[PDB]
Amino acid sequence: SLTFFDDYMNKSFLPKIQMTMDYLFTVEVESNNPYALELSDENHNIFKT
Amino acid sequence: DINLNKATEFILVDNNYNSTNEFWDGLMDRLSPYLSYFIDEKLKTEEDMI
Repeated sequence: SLTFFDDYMNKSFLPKIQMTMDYLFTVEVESNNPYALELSDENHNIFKT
Repeated sequence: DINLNKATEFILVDNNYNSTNEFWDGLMDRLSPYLSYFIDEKLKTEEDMI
């Protein structure tokens, strides 16, 4: 049962990259439809930046 | 002393919450002040009604 490199770099580390990205998007949800600071504009929201 | 906001600990809306407050207290106490100025228009006589 040779490789095993990848097999987790195939299965585990790739799906962990996908869901790690997803939770990383859940660290930018911030519950605001909208609000921001925006030197030029409104820019709606902190979501955007 | 509602809108003294280092804003915002709500943050809802980004300085638009008190608009809803004096909005709604405008609304409910409006129809009460209506009759209170209508019934109570006779009890709002041509004296200090001004």
